[PDB]
Amino acid sequence: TLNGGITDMLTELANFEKNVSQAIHKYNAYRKAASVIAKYPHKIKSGAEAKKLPGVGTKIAEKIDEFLATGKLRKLEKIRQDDTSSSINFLTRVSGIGPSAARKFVDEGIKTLEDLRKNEDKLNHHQRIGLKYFGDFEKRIPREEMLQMQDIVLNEVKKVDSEYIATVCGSFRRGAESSGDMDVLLTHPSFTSESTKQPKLLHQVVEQLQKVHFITDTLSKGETKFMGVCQLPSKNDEKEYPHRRIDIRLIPKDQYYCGVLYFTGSDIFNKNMRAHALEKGFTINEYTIRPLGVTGVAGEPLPVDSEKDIFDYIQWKYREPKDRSE
DNA sequence: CCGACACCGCATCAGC
DNA sequence: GCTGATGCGT
DNA sequence: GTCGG
Ligand SMILES: O=c1ccn([C@H]2C[C@H](O)[C@@H](COP(=O)(O)NP(=O)(O)OP(=O)(O)O)O2)c(=O)[nH]1
Ligand SMILES: [Cl-]
Ligand SMILES: [Cl-]
Ligand SMILES: [Cl-]
Ligand SMILES: [Cl-]
Ligand SMILES: [Cl-]
Ligand SMILES: [Mg+2]
Ligand SMILES: [Mg+2]
Ligand code: NA
Ligand code: NA
Repeated sequence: TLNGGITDMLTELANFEKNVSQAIHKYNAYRKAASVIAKYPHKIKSGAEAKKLPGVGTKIAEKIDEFLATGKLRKLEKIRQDDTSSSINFLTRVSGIGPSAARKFVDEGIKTLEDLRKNEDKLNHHQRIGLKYFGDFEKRIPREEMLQMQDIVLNEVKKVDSEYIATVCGSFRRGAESSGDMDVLLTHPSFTSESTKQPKLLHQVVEQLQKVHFITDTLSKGETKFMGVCQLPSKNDEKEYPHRRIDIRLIPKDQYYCGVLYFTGSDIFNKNMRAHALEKGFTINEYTIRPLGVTGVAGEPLPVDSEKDIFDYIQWKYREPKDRSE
């Protein structure tokens, strides 16, 4: 965090472009800049210096000079004042409420936590759960707590079918000391890119987890992706643990390595990796790595038996999960 | 310039 | 109902 | 907002 101040500014700017300006690309642009600067091993002294890095152009260089001289950014000063912007930015913090709905709600006079609570009838299922755990969801998960959660999940999944394989990915697999949520990659020999010899594969596990009261709510649920809420149990007289977001993803067992690579992240790392893949003539998703034909159409999935094989194809030296935190 | 920017599952909608 | 666009978080 | 051709 040598440049904590700058990356914060950039991040704040990215949020404004996404939530207020609904400018997907300016948002991603700022995120890339905050990222590349976060890994820069020197306390940046000027915009010039920063512009040397990819993703940091002329505009951001100007802003960094302003930030270093004054210790702040006028553009953000104003944005903070603007009520509409402050409102939209706040509402988007509720899971399920994105830039559009945020702007719409403000248009209705619904712009505070108070306003949302007395207007639940105006929220879809996801938004209502997001408002319900507004506090909890903004809290971080200590890794120790992640270890307890991992234990419960792997053991409850084992009890359903000894052939299930559950791996905790995301920041946890990257070794983070705290996580925003718990992500679980699941596989069962019955479900492959070839056939789904068994139904309810994900259901059964969600069910078992709800039975032991681990999972408490469901934001969304399909045959392969489950987005929900969970909570570790507490001891006698002990205050209850905060509710945590949980994501489970069922992937074909034969496509495990593309899945684990994807679910391990980070998001920006995957973005930079999928970009390089494209510049190399390939395309990568959570299922496979395919080559790209002249026309641009993806071809047949190339053989993969390790995460490293994927890195090889794109001519990238292997990077351990801990080193993919961009 | 200026086109491209990673990729996709589930919820919800309009239009038929 | 089916299908495709769009929101949202992934 | 930034980049490569
Ligand atoms: O835009 C996205 C979001 C997530 N992902 C992948 C990578 C990420 O590590 C993984 C898990 O998603 P989370 O949103 O849980 N991210 P992560 O676990 O890295 O961070 P956090 O600790 O905030 O949950 O999904 C993407 O590829 N693109
Ligand atoms: Cl944009
Ligand atoms: Cl500022
Ligand atoms: Cl694979
Ligand atoms: Cl695929
Ligand atoms: Cl996902
Ligand atoms: Mg996560
Ligand atoms: Mg997650
Ligand atoms: Na640059
Ligand atoms: Na939100």
